[PDB]
Amino acid sequence: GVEIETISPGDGRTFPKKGQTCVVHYTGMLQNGKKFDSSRDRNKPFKFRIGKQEVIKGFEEGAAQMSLGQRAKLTCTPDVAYGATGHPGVIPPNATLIFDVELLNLE
Amino acid sequence: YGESLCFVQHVASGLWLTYAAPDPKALRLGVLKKKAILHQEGHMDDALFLTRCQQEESQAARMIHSTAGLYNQFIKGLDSFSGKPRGSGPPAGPALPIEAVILSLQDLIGYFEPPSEELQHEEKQSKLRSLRNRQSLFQEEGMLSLVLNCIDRLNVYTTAAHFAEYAGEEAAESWKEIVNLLSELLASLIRGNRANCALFSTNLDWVVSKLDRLEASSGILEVLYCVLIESPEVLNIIQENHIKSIISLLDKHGRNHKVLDVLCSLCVCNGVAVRSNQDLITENLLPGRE
Amino acid sequence: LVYYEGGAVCTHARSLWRLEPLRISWSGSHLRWGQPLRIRHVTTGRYL
Amino acid sequence: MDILELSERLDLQRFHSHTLRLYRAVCALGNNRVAHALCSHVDQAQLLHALEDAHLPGPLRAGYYDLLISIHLESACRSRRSMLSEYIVPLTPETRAITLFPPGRKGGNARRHGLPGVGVTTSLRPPHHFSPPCFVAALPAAGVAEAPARLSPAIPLEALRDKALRMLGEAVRDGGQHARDPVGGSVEFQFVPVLKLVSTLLVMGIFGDEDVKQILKMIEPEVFTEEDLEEGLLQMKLPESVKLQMCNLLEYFCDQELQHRVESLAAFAERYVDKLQANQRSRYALLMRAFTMSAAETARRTREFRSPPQEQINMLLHFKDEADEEDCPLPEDIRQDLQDFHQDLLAHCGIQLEKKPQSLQELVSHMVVRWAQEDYVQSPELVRAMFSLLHRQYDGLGELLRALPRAYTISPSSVEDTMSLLECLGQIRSLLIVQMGPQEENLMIQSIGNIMNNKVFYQHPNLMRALGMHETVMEVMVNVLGGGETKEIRFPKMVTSCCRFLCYFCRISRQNQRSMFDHLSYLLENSGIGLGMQGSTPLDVAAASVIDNNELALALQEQDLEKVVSYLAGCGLQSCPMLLAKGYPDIGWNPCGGERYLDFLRFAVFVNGESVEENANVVVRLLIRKPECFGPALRGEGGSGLLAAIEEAIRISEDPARDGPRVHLGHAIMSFYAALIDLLGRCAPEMHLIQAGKGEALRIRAILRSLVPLDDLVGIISLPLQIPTQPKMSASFVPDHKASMVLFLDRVYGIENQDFLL
Amino acid sequence: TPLYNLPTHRACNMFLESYKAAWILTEDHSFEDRMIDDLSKAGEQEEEEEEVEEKKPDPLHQLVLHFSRTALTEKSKLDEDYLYMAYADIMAKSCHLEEGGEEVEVSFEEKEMEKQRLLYQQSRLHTRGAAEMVLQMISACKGETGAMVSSTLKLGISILNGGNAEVQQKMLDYLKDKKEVGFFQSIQALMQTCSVLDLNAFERQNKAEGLGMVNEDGTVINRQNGEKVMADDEFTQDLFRFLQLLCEGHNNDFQNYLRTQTGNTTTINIIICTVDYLLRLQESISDFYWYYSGKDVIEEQGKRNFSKAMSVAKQVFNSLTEYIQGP
Repeated sequence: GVEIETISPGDGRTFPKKGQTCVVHYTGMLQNGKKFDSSRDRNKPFKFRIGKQEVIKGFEEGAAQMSLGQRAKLTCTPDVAYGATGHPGVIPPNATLIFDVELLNLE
Repeated sequence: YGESLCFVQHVASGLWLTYAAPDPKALRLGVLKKKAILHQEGHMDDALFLTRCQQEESQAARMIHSTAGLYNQFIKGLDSFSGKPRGSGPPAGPALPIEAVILSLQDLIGYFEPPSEELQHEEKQSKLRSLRNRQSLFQEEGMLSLVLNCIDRLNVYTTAAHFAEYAGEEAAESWKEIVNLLSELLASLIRGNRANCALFSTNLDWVVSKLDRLEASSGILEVLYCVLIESPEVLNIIQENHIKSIISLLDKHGRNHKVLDVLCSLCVCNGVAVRSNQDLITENLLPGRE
Repeated sequence: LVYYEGGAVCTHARSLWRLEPLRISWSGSHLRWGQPLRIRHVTTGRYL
Repeated sequence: MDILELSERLDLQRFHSHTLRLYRAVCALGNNRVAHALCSHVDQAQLLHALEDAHLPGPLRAGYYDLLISIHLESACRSRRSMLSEYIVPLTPETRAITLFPPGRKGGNARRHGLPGVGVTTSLRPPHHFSPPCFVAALPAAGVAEAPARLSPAIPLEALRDKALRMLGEAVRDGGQHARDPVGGSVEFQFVPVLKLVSTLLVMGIFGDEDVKQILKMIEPEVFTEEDLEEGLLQMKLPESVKLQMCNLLEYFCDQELQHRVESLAAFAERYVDKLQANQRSRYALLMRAFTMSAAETARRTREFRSPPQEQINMLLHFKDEADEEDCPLPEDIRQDLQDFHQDLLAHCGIQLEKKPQSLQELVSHMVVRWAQEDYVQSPELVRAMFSLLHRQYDGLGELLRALPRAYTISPSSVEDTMSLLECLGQIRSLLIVQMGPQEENLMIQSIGNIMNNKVFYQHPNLMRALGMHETVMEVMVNVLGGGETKEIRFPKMVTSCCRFLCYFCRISRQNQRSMFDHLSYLLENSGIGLGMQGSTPLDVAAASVIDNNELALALQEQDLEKVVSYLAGCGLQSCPMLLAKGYPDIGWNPCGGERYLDFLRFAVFVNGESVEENANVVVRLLIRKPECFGPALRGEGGSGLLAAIEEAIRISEDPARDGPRVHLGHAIMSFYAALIDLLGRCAPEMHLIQAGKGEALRIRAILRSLVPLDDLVGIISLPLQIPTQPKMSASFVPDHKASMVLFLDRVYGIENQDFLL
Repeated sequence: TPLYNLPTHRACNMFLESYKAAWILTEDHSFEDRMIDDLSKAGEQEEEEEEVEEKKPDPLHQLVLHFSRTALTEKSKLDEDYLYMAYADIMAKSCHLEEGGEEVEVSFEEKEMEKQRLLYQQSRLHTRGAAEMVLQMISACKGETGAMVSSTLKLGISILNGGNAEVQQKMLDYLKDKKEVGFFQSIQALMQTCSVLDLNAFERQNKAEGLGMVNEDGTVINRQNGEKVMADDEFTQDLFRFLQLLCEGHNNDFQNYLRTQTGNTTTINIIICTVDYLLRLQESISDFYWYYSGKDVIEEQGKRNFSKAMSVAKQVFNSLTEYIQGP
């Protein structure tokens, strides 16, 4: 489903818990493609609460498998991601998505 | 002129020509055509008077007659050897009038050339009105059907050098010039006038299908550009496959700003948006990114 | 065929006729009543 | 490759700038879904760095600035500009504080007028409600459900405000140095798009009071508070394209001056009418204490009360404005204050009663004249904009007088509901421009539903007559109705919703029907419809306009009446093909289509329980000819009378085999003839006024009695009807439609002795 | 119903209406002359000068040429153009100032001086630049009775007043040069739609006036009785006034052209059409006499209506005279 490749520095113990906000600094990247979305250039943390089921399954799954401070290289499959028809006008059909996240989230 | 109230008959019989209106209900409720079959004594209201025509229309009518005769001879020639394999030799007796047709196409595109924008306003408007009138006079009697038939007959071949055999080896070089000049001549007709493109909007499928060959060069492309500029009512008819054909043209013939202007004109109607073609072109073009 | 059509065709190039008198010499003279002549549809090249 | 190689970029930048044309095109008027998609290809940081840079080729600089406008700022600017031509003023203490007097200097009417736009507006207008962009949110699993898709992509506006103030000053200062390498390769490329941005942000109205004061600074140091040196932008020589944008900026300032003027007028109005009404209370009370009854005192006391508020306010103010022939019922004290206010208003305008105007009004007049001296122009748009600006200044009374009809004040309490009304109206106006489709249909009904059932639409019909909302609803209706072909009925639900709203709008007040009467010729032209769809129709609203007026009925032209009966002629011939597709086999007539037209013809005549002679006369002359159809039964060529046709209809009613498998042909024929005699009986000549002597009544009554002679009504009314306790539907036979026959007998024939006995 | 104890917000809406009708709509403009003077006086700045005899248009000339360029565009129906109403009225009132702005018998010197300061005002306005501007848009207005024709005609009356032989030369030479057939067709279409004495509409309106019932204190919103019966007094008078002032001076060249165009394909012969309008008016007014013949005393409203019709009849008679005054 999700196969992260984490990076060492950070706490590495405080996992996310259900029904709480999760700050991120995600920067999208298409598989053998280009950047399409990012928040570092936009300068906004993009707060979101886990449990309400509003973000994509792969992103929350990758966030579940990590903890505070640690960077990671998230990977997502087309079925988990948009890849049945695709997000219209930006992502093509049958996509495979990549993300990498840093955070200073509260819990 | 103006006040004659004259009558006309044969020199031999002296039998006056007049309408009679013998028609049934069907023509009576429909068109007001009155077949002026002649009979004894005519009718009391057979008086006629004369109105002279200006210089331009008579000249234009004569050019129409000459071009129609030449292009009909051309069509007859092309149809003569269309369905006929032929070996090493001449195709038939009457060869085509290649040089005359080329000079005709050059002079006709020169004739319909628009006026210089640098010229003063009033005379420019007058020349514009004259050009619009001349386009209407040409299009009413025809000359889009002849040009369409000619280019369709020519485009059965694809090589432009080899497979165009039945015309003759002498016509190997002339084919590219003929098709390019014919496309430019069609562009010269369709420019400006609303009525011409309004009539020509039916052939959207024909023109967009024709955009699949180097001989079908950018002349027809800018014809489509003019059609979309001048006849916005056709914009609703457009479907997804036409957009795919246009994008295929952009990929196949390299980068070109003219196609970009074509798509931009295609996007928005006369002061009105169109969400359908907007979403279609946005889906097809952008997210691939290649 | 020939028909007495309405005013829509008045501006068009369909109703054009050429008055060709018989003899070549001085064809463009002042026409008179009862003069023999010929009618020529210039657009089609035909004769009534 | 950087956005920079100008030798190599000569071919490439042509293509790239034209691709930006495509980007702005697909971000068309009133689209946001595509705009959110385009934010990926061009993000915020790329855009902002394009704003700051000053090494671009120049066409790209214009393109990138314009792309910023196209994505984010287009939607809000268009909507707010549409609502900018309204001047609703809520009543508040903050409203009352506003005045023409400048704040911090006595006698400021002699001095300058303050500054334009610095003052608080407190005008009723809605917010924008942007939404931020993202591409990591789950799509809506359910259907569209007429959702808004997106509001618009968001940007931090404070950054843009502080930025846009900056390089304008830098560009003006660099121009003051008078260099020879303008940004983008030309001066006009430098100054056009930056001024385009700041011009749009003025329409946003998101500039501080100090910010607009600052922006007023570098135009020229002339419009300056009392409290190289960055010489004025206007003083510089600069080309025509930039001059057009300067006209746009000055037009915004003139609109702000006008809005401040009318706002202060409303502020004066509240205090003045309050003290005036208190004086009216005290004067009536003084009469009550010491009335001392006499004929003259009764004349004055009666004229105070019996006259309506219209003539009371009109007379009260008419007496005030006079050349000493006042005859004022009120004292001189209030009149002095009103004359001072009027003189202050006229002093604010150009009417006063070296080359240092020290005011906007004189400044721009000298400026446009100075532009007209040198550089004989060639842009037509610049000419129209310039002279439009010039005439507006000196005819301030004309501008004011043109603006006041659409001005309208309201309470403090009802401001919240007006947000629902105005934002729904903005949705309607925004959706007007787009070509029609299924999604916006469902969305459009939501706006119509909320505004129709708001609450505030019930009240204040003068405000509803303002804003052109009835014209707007008509404008959307004509588009779907337009096309000309019979198959131009695509999306046949907006017609029902529009007609329902218009029907309810006519009933609110009489003057609304007067406003709607002007389109009445057009509505009946399209009255030919399917004739049987549920809900309202164009013909129904056309009848609803003139239902209870008693003057609009007189105003009907003969051309209107002949059209509907010309349609009625075809009803007898045609067989109603919609019901042929339904399943009903074949009938020569069209009773269903005829009944609706006859209903509208009914509403012409019985206005307030009377019968207007003129319309009735034209109707009876026309009714002889075109209702010669409906077979030979009533034509007289046959002989099957009304009793014969009704008995035949009853035979079909009990026998469903003859008719096809809501609508029943027998009940339809019953209803059609009952409605027809309802019209014919109703349009008798008066009751007894003109019948006792005038000849027109006798002629009309004689022809009326001939067509439907006596000894046929008595048979039809005497016929039985199935009377169950088992029950039968009313959609087979009706007793009220039996009573429709009685209305003919009461007005036309009368009864002497024996008809009563029978 | 008492004015007091009303809503406080309602009285503001009442107050602005009465104040709009009380102080506003008062003749305090006093700026019509200043526009034409200011625009035309500054032909060039004191420092500004080409110094090669290449004179360029003035501000006013540019303003006129913009409208003339707009009129020449190919179109079916002309736009509303609310801007044009302003400058049309502003231009027309300038020459109106001499004749209208200014018992005792005036001196010969004062009267001749009053004839002067009008040809100069007319020459400031339209002898150069706007002679054919007015004539063009009449041809553009093919058959509409809208405000285009009204405002344009009012300017046309203002410039031609006194006879203005220069202006007649300019107008006639332009119209003869272009062969612009259609202008006289536009005049014919305008003339056919003129109002006459309709007795049926008058009787219906008399019943409406008799129905004096109030409606929310709004009885007089459409109880005018003048806008219903004629509706065209100003426009009809101005139209025939323009035809009078074209040939006020005994030209016998413009009159012949008006009778019958030579170079144009079709001739309208407006002088006969005026007789047709007069004949229609004769039948209408004659029928009105029969309606009031049995009645002894005439109503006040009836005499007022009949006086309005009589004034229009007078203007057509004078305009008819000027076609034949001078042999």
